[PDB]
Amino acid sequence: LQNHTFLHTVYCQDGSPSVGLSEAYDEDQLFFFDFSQNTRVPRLPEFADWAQEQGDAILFDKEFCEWMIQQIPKLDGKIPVSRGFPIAEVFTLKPLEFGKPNTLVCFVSNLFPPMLTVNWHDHSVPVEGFGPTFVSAVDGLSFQAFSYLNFTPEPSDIFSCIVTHEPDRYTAIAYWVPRNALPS
Amino acid sequence: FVAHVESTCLLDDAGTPKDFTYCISFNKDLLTCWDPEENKMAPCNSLANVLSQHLNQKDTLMQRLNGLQNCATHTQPFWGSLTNRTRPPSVQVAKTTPFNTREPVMLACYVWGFYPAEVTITWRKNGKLVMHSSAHKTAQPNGDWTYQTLSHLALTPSYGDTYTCVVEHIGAPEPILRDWTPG
Repeated sequence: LQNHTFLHTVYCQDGSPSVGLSEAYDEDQLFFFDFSQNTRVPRLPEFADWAQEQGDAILFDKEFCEWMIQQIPKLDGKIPVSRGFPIAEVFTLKPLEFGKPNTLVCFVSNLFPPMLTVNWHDHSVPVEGFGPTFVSAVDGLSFQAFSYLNFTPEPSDIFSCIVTHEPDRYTAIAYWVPRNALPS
Repeated sequence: FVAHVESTCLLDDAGTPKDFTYCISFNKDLLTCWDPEENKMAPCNSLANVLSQHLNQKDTLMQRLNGLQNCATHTQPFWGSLTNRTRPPSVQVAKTTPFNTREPVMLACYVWGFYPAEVTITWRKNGKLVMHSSAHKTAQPNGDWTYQTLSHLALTPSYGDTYTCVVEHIGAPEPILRDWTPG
């Protein structure tokens, strides 16, 4: 009988999102809280069934969190603000095989504060579409993100993940080129 | 600045609550946490104390920090689906640009889409296991509850030889074998 951890992280900051909530089973995100619609959103379709939990504490936690950001200005300029440079990693969901549909993944870790924008470029040109970016809290009071991009790899390809630590704090780029592709 | 009000629930395979946590932090500094024995928020310094006292005055929270029972009831609807969840890996072997070796050929056994992250990979040349290499591989999370790894095998080609990648994962009943031969 192994022991597993369920993480419920309410965090807030001076910036957007001003407040967030993230839940994970071990290391995988279960839900992220949308504070506009005020509902839990499932990371995967199979979790959609429990995103309507109402017996949920959150309001109190949410409010206390913001109260700290607004009341505890008293620290501004007194103690150094914690900041981590974002680290972007790019790779493909499945093994490369030209002409075969795949999806590009850009994993961002060491993000702090959790303020970011992730853009994709194909040969130094903004991509035509886009994919989702799920930010989540991980043990240790730190953050991370996963941005995805569906696509079909071709030999001449060159994609780049541009992660900007908002607003203009720092910008990181991560390149991806198709190498060692699989036979068809 | 950034601030937290993080709660954690430690539950066993069976959904039995083993531990529960409720801590407050500011500037990535864990300031105060709930002490079950003392039934109150205790510092983990002035800010930490002000925050434990400020929260210790709210009886609503004090009665809520029922922490272990909440963990149980809240997770109950889904916990089983999570602790019983598995997805078998897919494996393929192909040649790859050799590195850190003198050998003219390097194979790459790709294993992806599996869950949980634990997996072991071994090679077999003409049915016989080979090389001290860590068979318990570490895996890269895709973020969608699936993982992926790769095991490399450096070698010198011989047309009669048949190398096999042997993958073992809980998401699959029997071990998965993927053969490769020169050309």
